[PDB]
Amino acid sequence: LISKKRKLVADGVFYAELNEFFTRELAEEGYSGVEVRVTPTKTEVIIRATRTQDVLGENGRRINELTLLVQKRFKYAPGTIVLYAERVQDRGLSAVAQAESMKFKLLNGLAIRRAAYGVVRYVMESGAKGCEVVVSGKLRAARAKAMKFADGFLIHSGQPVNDFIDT
Amino acid sequence: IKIRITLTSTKVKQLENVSSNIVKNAEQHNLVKKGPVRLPTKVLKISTRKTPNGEGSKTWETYEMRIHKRYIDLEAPVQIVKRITQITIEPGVDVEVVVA
Amino acid sequence: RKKKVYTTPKKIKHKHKAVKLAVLSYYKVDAEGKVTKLRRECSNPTCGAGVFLANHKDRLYCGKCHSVYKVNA
Amino acid sequence: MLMPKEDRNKIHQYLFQEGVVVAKKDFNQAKHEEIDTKNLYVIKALQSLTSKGYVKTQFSWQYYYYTLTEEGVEYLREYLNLPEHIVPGTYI
Amino acid sequence: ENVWFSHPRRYGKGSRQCRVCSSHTGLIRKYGLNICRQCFREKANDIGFNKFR
RNA sequence: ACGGAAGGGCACCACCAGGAGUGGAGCCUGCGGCUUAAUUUGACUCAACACGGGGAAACUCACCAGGUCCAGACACAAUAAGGAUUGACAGAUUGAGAGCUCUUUCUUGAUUUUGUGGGUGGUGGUGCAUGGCCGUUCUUAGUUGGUGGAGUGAUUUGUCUGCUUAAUUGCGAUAACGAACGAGACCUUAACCUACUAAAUAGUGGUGCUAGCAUUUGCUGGUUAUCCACUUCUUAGAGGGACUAUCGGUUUCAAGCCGAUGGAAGUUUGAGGCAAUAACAGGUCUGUGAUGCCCUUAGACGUUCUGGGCCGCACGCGCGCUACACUGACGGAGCCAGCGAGUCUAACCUUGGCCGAGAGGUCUUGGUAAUCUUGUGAAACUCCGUCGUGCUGGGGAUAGAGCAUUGUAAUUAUUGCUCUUCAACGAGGAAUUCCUAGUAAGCGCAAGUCAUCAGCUUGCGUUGAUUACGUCCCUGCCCUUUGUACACAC
Ligand SMILES: [Zn+2]
Ligand SMILES: [Zn+2]
Repeated sequence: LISKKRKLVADGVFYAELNEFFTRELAEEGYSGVEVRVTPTKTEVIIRATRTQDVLGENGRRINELTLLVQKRFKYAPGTIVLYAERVQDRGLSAVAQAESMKFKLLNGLAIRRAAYGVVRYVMESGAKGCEVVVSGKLRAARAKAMKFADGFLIHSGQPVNDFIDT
Repeated sequence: IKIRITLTSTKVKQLENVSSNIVKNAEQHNLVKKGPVRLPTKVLKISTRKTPNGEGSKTWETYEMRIHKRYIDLEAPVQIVKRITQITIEPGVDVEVVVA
Repeated sequence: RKKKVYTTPKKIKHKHKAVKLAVLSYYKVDAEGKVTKLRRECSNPTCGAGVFLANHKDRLYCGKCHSVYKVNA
Repeated sequence: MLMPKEDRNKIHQYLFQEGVVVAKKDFNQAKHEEIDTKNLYVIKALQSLTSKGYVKTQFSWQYYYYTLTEEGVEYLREYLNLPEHIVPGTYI
Repeated sequence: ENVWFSHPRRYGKGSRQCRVCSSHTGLIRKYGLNICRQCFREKANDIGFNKFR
């Protein structure tokens, strides 16, 4: 009934908002990303991630209640939604996941140089072409500064960075 | 039967392999058609500032959403119709059919 | 954010809070007789034979019809 | 906070039925979807339930999402006088 | 009291607000999403809006 | 790093050359100061001042006069169903049927309330504690590692004399070798395709139906169910195409440079996007339920209600619009675009036709869109006339009266229409801005804000010039050499 313009953008913000939800709540579960596939009478949400049974819950208790929550939120009907999960291979090739793991290491209280050396070691032995991480803020100090850790070559300009790099 | 199928997407190559398997299905089942009526593409433009606050120099960014729309008018009996509908559901692309 | 004398006059006057009065529900006191009713209750069909019509001064107040039963009997 | 036990236990039976809740962060509305009680009453009941810690919570674009726990479901089970494993809102 | 929110908000900037941060300036009504330009600039590519020129 | 030191190369945020201008008048709008109850505030060279998407009636809103409400969770103890507590009509009260509060007796009854901590809220402070984002240094070409070599070492070479390039781009030269980032590459758009895919949501022609004139054959037209065919225009898709091709000079004769021909296109084809290392004690805690620390937290700096306010004017600055008239104003005619947005559980765009001078009103219609608004019949323009060089039919602030619309509310007139009043201003001073091609400039147009309000901005197209093809003289940039009592670094 509504225009396809606002249809599409509502689908876009729909994706964005549920992505915000899921990178919030499934953050400690090795989240990476999600994908609705539209269907007649149905719509489906894989979650590319690592800790699969953890996001499921017992007999999928967690995913069931998540379906109920998101459905009640978006005023969908029951049965309109199905969720799945995907133990993605090459865990190192997911900037979001590696950053989240780094975050939990930090909150645990791990040495940050140690952590970053370890993370980029893990990436480049997972078999990337170039890795990069960076910190900025208060760091064993009272004044702002940064650090950096990297190896291999990278790029900064072009459709190459629009496509190849994960950020 | 006089249906009109249409697609309203942005993912170009997705839409196009969709249209290709669509049309070859239609022609191998030997059903009448028109071609893929390719509408003019519509670019949704949003032009605003990069800067969240007010200061710094003035600098404008223009984000784009490129929309491609296609449609064909068809005739075919109900069984081939519904098989065509329940097949060729490729994700990312938006679809709808009408009749009369 | 330091200059505020509250030059308005002193008016911290939180209203009465349903003051703890004595017993209520004085239907009547009929010793050796059937206890009849005082504070003739409102004729609202909502009323369940225990809503005392207030009557402050020649004006009746229903509490079931929480502001509306005005008569002069 | 002053709320009728009517509305509080309406929310409770809603919870034990469903297993999840969502609320838009709009006071002055006083009309929760799916529950004819007040938006604010819902949200503040949930605030209390969180402060005692029988429910987990998130904002996520200002729609106040809440989800139940095991202490929560057994608490509601005995609150509403149900048997063990009566009918939680997280069935198979 | 029933006049706790007496004033009308049938139009204007008190009516509109962002769906992300409930802010009342920088709002982007175009195409009906009503987000601040800041958050929108943060969310554009994951939406699908993108830079070409 | 700096240099009123040198050498070379560079840029219209730099000059010459010129074009239009600004500063001169008026007016819109921002900053300052001043006033005031408040006239919240942030930002102050470039790199703050039509910037905060900031076109404020209310809201926003952060400010002022004031009136409320509590959303003070959780834990401890307490009050306490002989009632913890909530609410109340009518009068008084108060702008205020805010019981806000009081008179008052009623309604309700474990939800509260009381106090102790304890958490929250905060457009409250700190942007010099932060992140993130942005801007800028910096649109320029520059930045770095490994291994070797020099040096006790800071460090250096690699990263270069020279030549060339928009370019540390290349030729090459060479205690350096080999690599990476940046640039280029790449992406988008603009242009070419009578070649492929095609199509009443785009057109073309023809057929039939049909109007006029000519009638002679025809010309100009209307006709979605009259159909037939095509896709040049129209779209989009895949693709091709220019790479400096060729030619001629010039050049160690190498990179490459100039010219000419051809070519849609021969300044990296044009314009953008993307856009490195290091850095600022740049801006922003007022975009962020991101925020540390502090402050506040119930006669709250929280929230809400009313009325003002952010515009207040003795004065100074910055953006822009109007003009200073014949290359014109006015009245008639002709009168051609493109970008782009649009109603669903709402009331957007609105066509038609009726009324009204007009604004506008009216009942209808179509549209979720190449489909209808719309061929947006835009303006400028062109053709005709009125005018006459006259602070004059230039120009239209300034004011008055009336008429409609938006909105709960228009009062310091929202805005629009009509009549009347018709002031400075005769080309702008010291100074200063932008600019080399469809660019400037003129022209209007949509979108953003948005209930209504453009003199704002972002984009669109329409008409369309002169003046250079250079230099470092000013202002600054890049490399190298040199000097230095410089390092929060002239
Ligand atoms: Zn009654
Ligand atoms: Zn926002």
